[PDB]
Amino acid sequence: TMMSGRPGRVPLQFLPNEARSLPPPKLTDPRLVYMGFLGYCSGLIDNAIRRRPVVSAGLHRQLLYVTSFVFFGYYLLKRQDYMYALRDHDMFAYVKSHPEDFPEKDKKTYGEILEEFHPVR
Amino acid sequence: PDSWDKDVYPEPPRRTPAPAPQTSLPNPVTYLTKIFDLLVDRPVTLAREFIEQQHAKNRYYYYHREFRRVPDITECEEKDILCMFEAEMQWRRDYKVDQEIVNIIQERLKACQQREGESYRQNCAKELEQFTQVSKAFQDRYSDLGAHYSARKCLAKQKQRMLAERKAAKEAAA
Ligand SMILES: CCCCCCCCCCCCCCCCCC(=O)OC[C@H](COP(=O)([O-])OCC(O)COP(=O)([O-])OC[C@@H](COC(=O)CCCCCCCCCCCCCCCCC)OC(=O)CCCCCCCCCCCCCCCCC)OC(=O)CCCCCCCCCCCCCCCCC
Ligand SMILES: CCCCCCCCCCCCCCCCC[C@@H](O)O[C@H](CO[C@H](O)CCCCCCCCCCCCCCC)COP(=O)(O)OCC[N+](C)(C)C
Repeated sequence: TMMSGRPGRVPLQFLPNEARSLPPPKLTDPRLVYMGFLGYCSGLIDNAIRRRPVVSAGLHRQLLYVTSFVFFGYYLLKRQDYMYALRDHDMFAYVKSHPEDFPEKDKKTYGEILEEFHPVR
Repeated sequence: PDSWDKDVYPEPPRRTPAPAPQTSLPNPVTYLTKIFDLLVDRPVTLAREFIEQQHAKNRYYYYHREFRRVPDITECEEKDILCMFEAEMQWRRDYKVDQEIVNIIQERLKACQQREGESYRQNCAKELEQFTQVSKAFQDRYSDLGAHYSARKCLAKQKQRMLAERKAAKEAAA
């Protein structure tokens, strides 16, 4: 449990108020398009299982499938982006607070660095 | 011809002996040369003149792409991806140019051997020395880098060669 028990975490909160400062996913997100595609595939499989015309029957049902998948995908993407932003923020804060653990290393050029040469023959 | 550079592609001056016939028999080679000039050379020359006249009406130009020098891998810092990319690209371009230089020297050698003919072993010794030097330098540069060659591998090889030379010089001076 890495981020479980993180300070200031409200239980059973899908999206806390601090997530409102992040850019919401665009409606043309490729992930949202893929969620809609999954919904359309679910509708097609439903028609195939119930032995209806796969592409023609139940247009309203297929639309409901697509809409539900897009809705859930949008909220899931928001939560995922919030979690990744939180992880990056915590990592940067820890790096800033522990310089003796994360010291900058002096950079030496390849004219100074000696590398062994292994001929290919 | 002006298509190429005479310095880059030398040709010794051509000495053609003058004809000195000693018989009254007609020369079939001369007769056939005259026939060939009458039947082929004039038509092809007229066709080429027409084509070149057509070309001169739509004369346009193309240029030689120029690349500026960039800092090399010796100046690039460790794991600095942008500088390493620039240096690797420059090194690859230099490698291509060196390959073409070796090709030019080889063409010189082949042409000189063919031109000298039966006396190539003596008269081509000048072009053999240049080819020997160029091949030695090219081998010392890119002899055993491998399929995944890189500027870093070439630099490591040069460092190894320099260290070996320094060790040999120190041993000799000791
Ligand atoms: C379309 C490409 C999709 C690519 C993959 C994507 C993921 C899957 C797609 C989603 C599910 C589709 C529906 C599945 C059931 C289909 C049942 C069927 O018959 O369908 C025929 C159906 C029409 O037939 P029907 O006249 O209504 O009724 C005939 C009866 O169903 C006839 O029934 P029956 O009693 O004759 O059935 C007998 C047949 C029944 O066989 C089936 O039902 C086979 C299909 C179901 C098997 C599983 C499908 C995949 C489910 C997900 C699994 C992973 C997929 C990815 C895997 C990658 C690695 C392989 O059984 C056999 O043949 C048994 C021997 C063969 C078994 C071994 C082979 C199994 C292959 C399994 C994997 C297949 C992957 C691709 C599937 C593509 C299906 C279209 O055609 C379609 O469903 C076509 C696809 C939908 C087209 C939509 C077009 C929309 C308008 C244009 C859009 C243009 C682009 C958008 C942008 C705008 C541009 C302007
Ligand atoms: C103020 C008035 C307005 C309030 C607004 C509502 C506020 C939120 C209310 C939420 C509904 C009431 C609670 C109902 C149950 C809550 C369940 C969920 O919402 O809670 C979150 C949980 O979220 C869900 O778990 C995320 C669901 C994600 C589903 C997909 C998982 C990823 C699958 C990977 C492939 C995905 C493929 C595509 C799938 C569609 C966080 O709970 P948490 O206390 O912290 O859990 C602690 C235990 N842990 C840490 C071990 C987990």
